[PDB]
Amino acid sequence: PQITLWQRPLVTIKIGGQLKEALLDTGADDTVLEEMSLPGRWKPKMIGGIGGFIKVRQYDQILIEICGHKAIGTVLVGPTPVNIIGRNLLTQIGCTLNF
Amino acid sequence: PQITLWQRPLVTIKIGGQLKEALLDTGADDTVLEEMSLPGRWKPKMIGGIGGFIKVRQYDQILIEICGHKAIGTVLVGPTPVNIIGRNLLTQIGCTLNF
Ligand SMILES: Nc1ccc(S(=O)(=O)N(Cc2ccccc2)[C@H]2CNC[C@@H]2N(Cc2ccccc2)S(=O)(=O)c2ccc(N)cc2)cc1
Ligand SMILES: [Cl-]
Ligand SMILES: [Cl-]
Ligand SMILES: [Cl-]
Repeated sequence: PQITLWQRPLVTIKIGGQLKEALLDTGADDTVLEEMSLPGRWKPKMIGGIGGFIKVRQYDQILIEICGHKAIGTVLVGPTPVNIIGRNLLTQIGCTLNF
Repeated sequence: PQITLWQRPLVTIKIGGQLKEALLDTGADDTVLEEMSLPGRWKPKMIGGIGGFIKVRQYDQILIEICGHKAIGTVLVGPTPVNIIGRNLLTQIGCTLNF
């Protein structure tokens, strides 16, 4: 698709068999989802937002579909304001900025 | 331009006679820059994300140049750890997400 930015670029994702809404965020280096259950072991990770750094859970090599496009990569889980697809998976689906 | 997301989409902007580096951020509703002076009236606002919220000053109808493209819009100024170009200005330069 070509997605304009007059509104938030919210899209449907699928992870763990579940559909969710997430924001395509080119400012986010890393994908971060709201609290949920994922398989395997996790590792600690700090991410920095506008108000400082917080600790989230890092799960690697997670299958996730984004607007119908398949990805497998790192998914962080924590108290994000909204589900966010960050540059690590936007690159995988071949997303670019254009003007 | 077509901008890759392998790295942070950092561009040069010109605002208030100043050259600055800023992130093209599709997750940001608003443009938010580190502390600087801008002309005209302003009013306070709070913006937030992971880490919490910060207080900023809101200036309207500010002229900014982004990668050579001129635009007009609201700029927020405050203690952000990164200069952010948000959707309110990305729309004006014709910026889209594409995959
Ligand atoms: N990996 C990663 C890093 C940071 C974050 S975040 O700070 O939560 N976050 C997501 C978000 C917050 C609020 C609403 C919608 C999206 C950031 C990332 N893009 C937009 C948002 N921001 C830009 C940013 C902040 C820190 C580092 C790099 C960029 S922001 O400053 O919080 C912001 C929030 C609200 C408005 N109006 C304008 C700007 C999330 C994941
Ligand atoms: Cl990854
Ligand atoms: Cl505006
Ligand atoms: Cl348009």
